[PDB]
Amino acid sequence: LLEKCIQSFDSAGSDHMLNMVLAMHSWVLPSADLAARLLTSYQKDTQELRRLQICHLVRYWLMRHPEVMHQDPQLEEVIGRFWATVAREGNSAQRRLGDSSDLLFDHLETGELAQHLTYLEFRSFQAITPQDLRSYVLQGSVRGCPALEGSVGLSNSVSRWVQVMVLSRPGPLQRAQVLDKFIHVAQRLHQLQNFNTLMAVTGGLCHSAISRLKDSHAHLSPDSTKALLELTELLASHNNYARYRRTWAGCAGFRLPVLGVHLKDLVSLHEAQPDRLPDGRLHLPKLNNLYLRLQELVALQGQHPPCSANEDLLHLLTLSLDLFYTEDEIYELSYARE
Amino acid sequence: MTEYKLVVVGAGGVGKSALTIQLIQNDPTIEDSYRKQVVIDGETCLLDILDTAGQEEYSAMRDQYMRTGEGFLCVFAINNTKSFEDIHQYREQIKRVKDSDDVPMVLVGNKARTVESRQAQDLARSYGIPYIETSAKTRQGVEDAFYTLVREIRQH
Repeated sequence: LLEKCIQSFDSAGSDHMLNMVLAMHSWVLPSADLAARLLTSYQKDTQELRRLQICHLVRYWLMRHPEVMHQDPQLEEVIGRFWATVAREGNSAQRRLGDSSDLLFDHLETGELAQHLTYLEFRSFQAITPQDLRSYVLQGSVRGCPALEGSVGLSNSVSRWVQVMVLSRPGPLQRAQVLDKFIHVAQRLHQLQNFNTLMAVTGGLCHSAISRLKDSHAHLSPDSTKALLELTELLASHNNYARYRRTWAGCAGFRLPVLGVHLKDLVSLHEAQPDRLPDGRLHLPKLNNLYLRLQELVALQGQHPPCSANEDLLHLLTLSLDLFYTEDEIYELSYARE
Repeated sequence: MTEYKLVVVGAGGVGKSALTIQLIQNDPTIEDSYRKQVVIDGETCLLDILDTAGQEEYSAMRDQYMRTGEGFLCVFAINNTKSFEDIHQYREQIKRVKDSDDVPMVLVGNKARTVESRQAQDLARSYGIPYIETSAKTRQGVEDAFYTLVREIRQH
């Protein structure tokens, strides 16, 4: 099927399959072997035409995924041999070679905090590379892939900041006021359809070190408690987040900070169906589902936020998030307050 | 009937998603695919299983599935010593979120090998929880593990 799948055509410049193969082949079949397949299939009745088609495919796929050569000396070697071979023929007038080898902290308000947090979350999210997702699915750990590491650390720092911001207040009433404010922030994040930061803030509210403060939830407004319950119901684990998914489907326009559950889904689709069939050929529908699920995320990386923000104020908030507290000190403080 | 909330905890790359899938089907996006209606010890029951593939990194989601979760599969791979070393902090975090020394869970080895079953059983006995080993690919000693956790919940 390898020779059967590579047969994607370009009429001197012209598909969906082609895009899928070039983006998703690295999941199953290593790319160096694919490049060797192209070089070997190069040498073949009046078919300098298809040799040009091959050169155009190489140029296309190297230009679309320019990252296929940072971590892969083997692919670099084989494509260098490929361009040297075409340059060493001399025919076909392929200039593809010469064109190829070249103290108070938050005086803000609810909506403004939500919008600045959303702007940070979107800027850190937008830096995530699909090959980072590949490395997450295969390797099993984000590690060695900085963009999503920064995204997950962003969410963790948001939750930590929420917890320590609630616990930094003496008395259950002061903490309850902080809880009202964060519930309103979560409401505005739901209105803005930023569900990732919504998860971070809600879990900071629903964290065990915070949920145990009964006096504070006693002073918490009944409407606030109702909203918090509805939000926890929204981000709950039941039925692989079916409520979250119903909303996510029912959202539109700029709904698109997403949750790491997509990561989950990817991993699921990776192990549900096999990479390769026992025939020796690999079955594409798995890679098609994966490819469209990733292109969804890329398309989300494309759009623009509706709200704007102050870059320096973003810097101040980012500096507010980078504290150094562990679950140990957080629990020690929550215990010290009840 | 009775509904049991199961959570599959462990490091990535051990196959916990592959095992969880091998339990149910023979499309995870929908809510159906992580729910299995099966009959245990005479009576029917509903297994609401939750894999923790991408959710480990987020502390908030970690606490949500630990607070909602009723039973836990602390999974590791027999060919990875570090995967076996992480189970300790898994158990300690679960203890802090549940505030109890008697938490329903079951230790599972999965997939030569660098962990010997004697070590894992010594740890499982060290904190009074059953221990089973599986092969997600062929033998699928899976129903025994999940149903062991179900019985651990029922007998809490």
